[PDB]
Amino acid sequence: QPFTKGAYYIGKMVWSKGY
Repeated sequence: QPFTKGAYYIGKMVWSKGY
């Protein structure tokens, strides 16, 4: 159940110039 693996990618999606 690799659910933590998603916390690595999204971790940057929050600061990927989204605001």
